[PDB]
Amino acid sequence: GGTHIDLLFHPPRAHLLTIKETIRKMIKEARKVIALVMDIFTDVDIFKEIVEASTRGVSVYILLDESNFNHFLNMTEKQGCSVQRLRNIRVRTVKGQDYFHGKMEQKFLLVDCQKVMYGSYSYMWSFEKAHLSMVQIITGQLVESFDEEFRTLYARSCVPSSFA
Amino acid sequence: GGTHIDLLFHPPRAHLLTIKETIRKMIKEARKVIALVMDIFTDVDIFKEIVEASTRGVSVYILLDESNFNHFLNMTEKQGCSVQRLRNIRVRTVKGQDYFHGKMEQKFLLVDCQKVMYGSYSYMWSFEKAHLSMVQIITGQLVESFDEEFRTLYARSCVPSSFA
Ligand SMILES: Fc1ccc(Cn2cnc3ccccc32)cc1
Ligand SMILES: Fc1ccc(Cn2cnc3ccccc32)cc1
Ligand SMILES: Fc1ccc(Cn2cnc3ccccc32)cc1
Ligand SMILES: Fc1ccc(Cn2cnc3ccccc32)cc1
Repeated sequence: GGTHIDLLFHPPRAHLLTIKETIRKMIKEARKVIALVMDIFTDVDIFKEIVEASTRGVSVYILLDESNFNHFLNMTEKQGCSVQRLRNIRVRTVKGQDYFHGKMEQKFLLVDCQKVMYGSYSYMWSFEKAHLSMVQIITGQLVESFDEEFRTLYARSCVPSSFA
Repeated sequence: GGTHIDLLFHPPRAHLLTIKETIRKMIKEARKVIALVMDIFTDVDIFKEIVEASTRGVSVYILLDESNFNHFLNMTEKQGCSVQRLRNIRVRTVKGQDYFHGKMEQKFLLVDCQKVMYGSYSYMWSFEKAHLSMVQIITGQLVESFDEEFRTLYARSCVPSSFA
């Protein structure tokens, strides 16, 4: 029981799918649980995929950096898709130490305790159109460490102010 | 010939050294080559460690995101340590597509083609004092993929404007 890792790139290099298509595919194929940790989440296509997973019965847990959470909120309002009236999705924020706002600079997508996407790709249009990035697709034993990290971050997260 | 990965955290969790102490240690123990890919590099302690490696005879290659390269330049000026009169260090910039500046959102430290630190820790004071982050220490076969990525990024890099 070891670990397997493949690298994907943006723009793509020697693989067939873009990182975004891979994210959308990983979400489409979720059966049970999506755990997501993200610094900025404004990408509407990835959001729609997540909402769709939630309607299928997949439990979705999202931890967002506090300082950027408004951008996600704005986007869900645009999409006419309040995350509070979506039963299967739960969202909390994570912050670092203030001095200047400290941030959660972590991101990864952890699906069905089976597969992780970890890297520098944030869920924003600029990462499709403008930025160079890279991710790892991880399976095997190291996925349990991402599971543990997700739980550790959740334990230090807060209910976003917005939410009543 | 497989791959080994350990995780480090900031703030630290179940390991003795901080990520920064680990970065400084990895640089101290470099024998031959440092290859560094960084989005923002303003941390003076890590810089001093790199300069010191260079004086020992270690070849140092640094690829920085173009849009933030001025912050690195500013810092080297403050430190009275021009990277152009340092024989063993070479620095080029990498950019993404413009629309709004596209960025190289990649970072990793690759020492002696043996060990990689990959994760969300940027070489700035805020990552010591303020932000939550995580890295992987990688050895074994996957290190060759970081070597290849470093070379691919170098091939798409430019001489920084500043430099004559
Ligand atoms: F492992 C866990 C799985 C679910 C919860 C409960 N929960 C509620 N909202 C959440 C947001 C992000 C993450 C978790 C969340 C706790 C731990
Ligand atoms: F799959 C794609 C392949 C190429 C592009 C457009 N493009 C070309 N070079 C790029 C560098 C960074 C970011 C985007 C880039 C978008 C999607
Ligand atoms: F693998 C390579 C190792 C060194 C060079 C030559 N070079 C000169 N400046 C550099 C900056 C960053 C990286 C490389 C650099 C090319 C390829
Ligand atoms: F090794 C260290 C251990 C703790 C601190 C100070 N601190 C405490 N909690 C933090 C969260 C995010 C960032 C810094 C933090 C600095 C260095």
